[PDB]
Amino acid sequence: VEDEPLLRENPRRFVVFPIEYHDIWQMYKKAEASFWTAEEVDLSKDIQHWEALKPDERHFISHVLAFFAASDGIVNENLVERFSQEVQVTEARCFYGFQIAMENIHSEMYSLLIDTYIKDPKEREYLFNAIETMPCVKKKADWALRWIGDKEATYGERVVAFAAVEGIFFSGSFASIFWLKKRGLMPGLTFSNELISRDEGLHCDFACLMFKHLVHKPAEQRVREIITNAVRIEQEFLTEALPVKLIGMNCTLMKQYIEFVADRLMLELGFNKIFRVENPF
Amino acid sequence: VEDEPLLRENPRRFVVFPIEYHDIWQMYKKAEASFWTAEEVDLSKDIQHWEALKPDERHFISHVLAFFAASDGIVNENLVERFSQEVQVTEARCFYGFQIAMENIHSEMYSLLIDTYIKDPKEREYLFNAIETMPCVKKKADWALRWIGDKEATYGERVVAFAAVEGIFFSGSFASIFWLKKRGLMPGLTFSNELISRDEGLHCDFACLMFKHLVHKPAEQRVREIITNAVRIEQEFLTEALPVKLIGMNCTLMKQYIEFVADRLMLELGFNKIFRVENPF
Ligand SMILES: [Fe+2]
Ligand SMILES: [Fe+2]
Ligand SMILES: [Fe+2]
Ligand SMILES: [Fe+2]
Repeated sequence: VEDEPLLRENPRRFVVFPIEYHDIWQMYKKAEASFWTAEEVDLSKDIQHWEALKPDERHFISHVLAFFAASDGIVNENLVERFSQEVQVTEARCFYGFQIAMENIHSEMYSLLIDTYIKDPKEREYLFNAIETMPCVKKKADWALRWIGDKEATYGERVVAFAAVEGIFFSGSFASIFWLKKRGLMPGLTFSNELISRDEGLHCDFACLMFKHLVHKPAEQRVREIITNAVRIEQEFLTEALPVKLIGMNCTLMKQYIEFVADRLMLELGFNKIFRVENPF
Repeated sequence: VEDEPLLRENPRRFVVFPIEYHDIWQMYKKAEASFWTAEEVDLSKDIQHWEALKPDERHFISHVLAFFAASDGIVNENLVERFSQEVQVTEARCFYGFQIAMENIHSEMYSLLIDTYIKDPKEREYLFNAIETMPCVKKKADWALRWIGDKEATYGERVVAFAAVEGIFFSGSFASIFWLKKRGLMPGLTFSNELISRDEGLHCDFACLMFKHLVHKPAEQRVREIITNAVRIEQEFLTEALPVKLIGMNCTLMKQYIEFVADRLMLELGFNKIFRVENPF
């Protein structure tokens, strides 16, 4: 780990200037400039829209929200107990410091959404504790938590795993909400989804930038394996556990979109595409 | 640690709602609402003011800035490797997530200040690495770093130590800059100092709130001891190592102010005042 510019001991770690890595610094500034709070999302005119929905459309959205409820918390857990601690480069710690704060805002946003659409407290506890109630989302959670507690996996494998969590595990639900936007529905849900997605894309690109700054990283086959496993888990979630059919989407094109996102991630990582499919949406 | 509501295992840790502690949550919202970036501080009209200063007034300010250069970094180091990891209460992790992001902005601000006033790169490296060059600030730094690596000290003693770092170690330099403001000087320096101080007061109050949520905490005598040791170190820094006389301040009243701040901290902690002196300024 001493030959790793990103992980090796750094005595100038506590001071910001002079900037050592301008690429990392610019990433941080883009994140900082993107700051927003949950309060900025108007949900007053949304309780009505939630009613104008079909029993299946509410069933879908509520389940997606169930996954998003703790997801950002899990990510922050990793960033606090791991990434932010391991990396010694000031610029990177700055990016991670902001990522943690934004993930907590994302976490609040999703809770606010659930709280706003599900008035019945009985249903609430069922969704809030989705990682302890809904087996479907329990799997995506365990996958992520495993990478947090895995003491064998190198930073290289781990940073790739969370890039998958924030890119691939978010992609399906993201696309679903953007579909609703086109259909003119839930302006509160789709608007927050636009701000959050802008952050995730940023969290993903940073993950790829950290990967590039790693000297000894996992082989391509291992990266394809991790990405591919996340792809399947994400497809199984949106074409089986919770079919996007419930909102008028083709379960086939959704699977293809997931792969398209996995391919973009691979390119960003500096590798060749895995699936070689176009973005259907 | 299992009987500590703040440190015990929490399965609902990843989700924000429902709010368990509204007192902690409100602290977080106050912090969130106080957000600001370094870019918002106009330093264009400051290079001129730095010139209209006396050789001693620049000597003082540059040394205070030397301490502030890494101080926020050290604080963030503790919050990341310790506090944020130990505490399992969602609301508290949210406050700490924001504290970390703001400390990094504070860190940038001070670097920007130094970079802006000291054009010569020779002087810069001497101040940026003050914890490795200036013995005077090296002592205040080691004191803080010790609390970070001390594996024996309980969270109770440690949270009290950093409340002292952010309250007592900041107080002297803070008062000095507010003195300059009265004297109409360095509008860039005094303006940032107002925003930063607003955050520190908030970081200090939160520290006291966490202390209150601790069941088994250090005895009062131990708290007085930690606070008192910080007081002395801070006075020795501003009446010996770097006399506030250099900017037209009475070294005696400054020592009294430090004690007045130590007393406010004690009250906030739920204990009696130690020095019982009025705020001179
Ligand atoms: Fe997020
Ligand atoms: Fe994220
Ligand atoms: Fe600070
Ligand atoms: Fe602070």
